[PDB]
Amino acid sequence: KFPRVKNWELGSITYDTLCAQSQQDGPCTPRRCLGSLVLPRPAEQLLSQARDFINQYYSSIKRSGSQAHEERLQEVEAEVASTGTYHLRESELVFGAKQAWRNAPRCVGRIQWGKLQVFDARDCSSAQEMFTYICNHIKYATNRGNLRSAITVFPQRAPGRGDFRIWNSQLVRYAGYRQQDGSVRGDPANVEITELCIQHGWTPGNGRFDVLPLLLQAPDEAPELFVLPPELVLEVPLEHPTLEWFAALGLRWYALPAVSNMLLEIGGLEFSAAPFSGWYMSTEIGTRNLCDPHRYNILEDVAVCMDLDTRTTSSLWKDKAAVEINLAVLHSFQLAKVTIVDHHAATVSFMKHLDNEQKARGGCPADWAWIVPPISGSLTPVFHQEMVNYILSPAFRYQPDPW
Amino acid sequence: GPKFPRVKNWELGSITYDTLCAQSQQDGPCTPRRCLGSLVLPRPAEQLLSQARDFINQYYSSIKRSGSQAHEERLQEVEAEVASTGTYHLRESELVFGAKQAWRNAPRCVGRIQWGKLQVFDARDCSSAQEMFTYICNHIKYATNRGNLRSAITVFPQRAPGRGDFRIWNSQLVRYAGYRQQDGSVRGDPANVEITELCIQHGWTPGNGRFDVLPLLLQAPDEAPELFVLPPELVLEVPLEHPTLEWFAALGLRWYALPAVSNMLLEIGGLEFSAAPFSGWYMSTEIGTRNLCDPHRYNILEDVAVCMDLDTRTTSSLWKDKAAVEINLAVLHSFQLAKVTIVDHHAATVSFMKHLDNEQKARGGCPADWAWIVPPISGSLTPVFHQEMVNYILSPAFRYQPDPW
Ligand code: HEM
Ligand code: HEM
Ligand SMILES: Cc1cc(N)nc(C[C@@H]2CNC[C@@H]2OCCN[C@H](C)Cc2cccc(F)c2)c1
Ligand SMILES: Cc1cc(N)nc(C[C@@H]2CNC[C@@H]2OCCN[C@H](C)Cc2cccc(F)c2)c1
Ligand SMILES: C[C@H](O)[C@H](O)[C@H]1CNc2nc(N)[nH]c(=O)c2N1
Ligand SMILES: C[C@H](O)[C@H](O)[C@H]1CNc2nc(N)[nH]c(=O)c2N1
Ligand SMILES: [Zn+2]
Repeated sequence: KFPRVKNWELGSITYDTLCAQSQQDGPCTPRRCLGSLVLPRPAEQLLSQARDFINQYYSSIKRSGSQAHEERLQEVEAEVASTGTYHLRESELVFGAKQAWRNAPRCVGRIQWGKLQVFDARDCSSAQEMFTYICNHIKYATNRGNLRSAITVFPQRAPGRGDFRIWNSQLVRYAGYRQQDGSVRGDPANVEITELCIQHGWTPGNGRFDVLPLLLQAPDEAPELFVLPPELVLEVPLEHPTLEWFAALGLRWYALPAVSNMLLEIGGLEFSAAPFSGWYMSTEIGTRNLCDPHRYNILEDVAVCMDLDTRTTSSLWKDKAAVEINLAVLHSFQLAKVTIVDHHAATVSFMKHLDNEQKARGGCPADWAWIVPPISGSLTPVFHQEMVNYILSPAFRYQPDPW
Repeated sequence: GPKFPRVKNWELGSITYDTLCAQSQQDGPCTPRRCLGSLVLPRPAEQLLSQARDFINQYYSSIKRSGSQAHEERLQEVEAEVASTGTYHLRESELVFGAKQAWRNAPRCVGRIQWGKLQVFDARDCSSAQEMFTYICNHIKYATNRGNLRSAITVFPQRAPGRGDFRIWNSQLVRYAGYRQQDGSVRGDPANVEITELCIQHGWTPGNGRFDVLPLLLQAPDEAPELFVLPPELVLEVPLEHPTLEWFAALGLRWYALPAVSNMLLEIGGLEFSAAPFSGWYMSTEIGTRNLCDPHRYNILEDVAVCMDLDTRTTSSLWKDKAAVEINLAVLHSFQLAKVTIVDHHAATVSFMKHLDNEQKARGGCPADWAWIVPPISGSLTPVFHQEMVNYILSPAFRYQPDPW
């Protein structure tokens, strides 16, 4: 019933009781574990998720069972019974957004969960207005390099009509331009979205780091194109503390990691556009973005610069260059005074979060394959920590590309 | 698509469906309410016979004789044996088959491209702790092959009803001692403090070093375990040095050549072999990263980074990452110099992807534990990191078993 959860470095043991409040099945069965898969394959129902949520909200502010709780539960019942849906009060939405972040099993950054600026954009009626809200968020979150976690919440889904959606997967991404020779200039992850921008009338650059425009979509309307003003997009040239030639690679990255394609579910309501941002953990940039073979794939170039023996795997030229590249990212961000966190500091803060959550809630849903960093896994303490993974609501969900 | 798990490689974009998981006859620890995939330990005639039948069917499938006279007669022979003794016995070739099948089925092993090349030593005649010793010594000699390592397994007698187990108390055939100091600290391998204490209790005169080879504690049925020292000429070791960092040799680090697991149960057709030590060769990260850098093992990261003169006072200098890479290279280099078979984590993972394709063709899937397959440094630098994996239990299997004390 209650899983035993052991840390193998320290020999300590906890029991997860939080998992009993999961209401939403994941992909594993007793016959086989699918825990490493990236994606998953009435009024009574909305009402009960709404009650549960309101219960969570009044509990959080310590007024469980009180007057304001009783009447707010009746407001929800009255609204759903009449309209098939209801609406959140702002402070509720703020609570839900933080709770969704808290509950996110793939997030190593959850120590910060209680510190989230929530912009309410549910009074948005157009893509123009979405653009304005998005520019505000970017300006806020960036704060001249002193990054600040934020979320902007656009209008919820409604049974009648199409969704508010942001087509881009992050507010800030680099174009990927397919070439005659089947090569890719820029970021291979963004070939499709680059091609869509072109198709909706963007004139493209030809660089390797062309900040993409936003395609924003109000209900049942074609998406519209909006060019981010280059002054709002904070970027960081990559140089390396000791390697002089590294800067001549002309590599760079943008400061603001801002997911724009995930759905935010609260009390059974669904927010199809709810972009959120915090700050990067360096391995995301240094290892995945620059070194993955299906991204910028720079490992070989770098190793050759460092004059390593590229001919054989056993010289560990890949591991050596991977580290220098991560070092360059950290150094460059620290130099440009932009918030960044290395994977040692992040995973250490995660362990503490585990401990806080154990005391507060009786556990913490966590996805081991995503929490453990993509280089130096076992050098981090999360590696030696068993984790229980399950779905709590409020939640972020992955959603289908709108096209 | 199909009603079976869809499996995606995110680097290449390729998709497969695992149909093999349908063959799984034992539940793991996951439910739809929660994934317990990252836990290291998760926890009569009728039951036996049906597991036996299934194994015999496996055996006849693999020789292409499903449905044949010999197949049905063997089945009939297995039921008659269980009808009259409550147990049964494998033919020699059935043991060879099931041993290899258990290795093939091991979700946590990245070395499985080799599954077909296993030397199976049949030791089911073994009848004393002294004879266990001889068998183990022969396995170690054969497997080590002066550095040209060869995969092998030695199978001692199976569990019997009311009769005690053959057991090897050591978790591996070669491990280093860990001595508890009056400092509180440990000299040697902290992983082995308990088994060390047990050896001294059963009469071992202990050493004083960081790399003292442990004696074997071997247990024949219903006897207390007996103590056996491996003659040093038998235990091949590799002194550690770095290709370019000249002072590394001066650290006096070393490791042994033969990774030989000895505490695992081998289950075949409901039969349980409590003592069937098996051995292969190392993947370099097991030594360079886990045994040498785990905080709860030798923990040498800081010492090495001090030698390398890194800034150990801040996390963002990536001093841990840099030292770990040099240690790992030291391991590879020293094994290659000494001409002892080793494989780096890149070659290993490349070859496992090749094994995945092979098994897809052969059996329609491959049970694999992503958290264990991905190496403990440089994860996403290896192709397995980008490969979804389905984990499930097939039989024949190796199981972990509770320490016999
Ligand atoms: C404050 C600094 C933060 C750090 C260092 C951080 C760190 C990370 C990392 C490393 C991942 C996995 C990244 C990947 O490989 O794709 C992740 C995932 C995630 N984080 Fe955070 N996070 C932060 C803030 C936030 C905030 C503000 C939110 C939302 C309010 C959030 C919600 C999520 C969610 C929903 C995922 C899963 C995304 C997916 O499945 O693609 N995190 N985080
Ligand atoms: C041929 C060279 C081999 C290589 C490179 C190799 C590699 C590995 C590695 C790296 C692990 C994970 C070890 C750990 O982190 O503790 C492992 C686990 C395992 N391997 Fe192999 N292997 C080889 C041969 C064998 C053989 C001959 C067998 C048995 C017939 C075997 C069966 C297993 C089993 C049962 C596990 C799981 C152990 C556990 O749960 O503690 N492998 N293998
Ligand atoms: C198909 C698919 C499914 C899924 N669940 N996630 C993804 C996103 C895939 C998963 N790894 C890479 C890609 O996204 C990049 C998202 N990473 C952001 C930057 C994380 C982050 C970091 C710091 C602060 C934040 F707010 C968010 C894709
Ligand atoms: C409690 C527990 C459970 C479990 N399943 N394994 C262990 C053993 C823990 C799990 N990782 C570290 C420790 O084992 C060392 C096993 N490693 C050997 C050397 C693997 C190996 C490699 C090459 C060839 C082989 F034949 C075997 C402990
Ligand atoms: C196949 C595998 O599940 C996939 O590559 C995952 C592994 N772990 C990860 N962990 C993080 N943080 N981000 C990722 O994208 C991934 N990718
Ligand atoms: C908690 C976690 O499951 C545990 O530390 C695992 C992770 N992956 C591993 N992978 C291998 N190959 N060996 C191990 O011992 C471990 N330890
Ligand atoms: Zn699972």
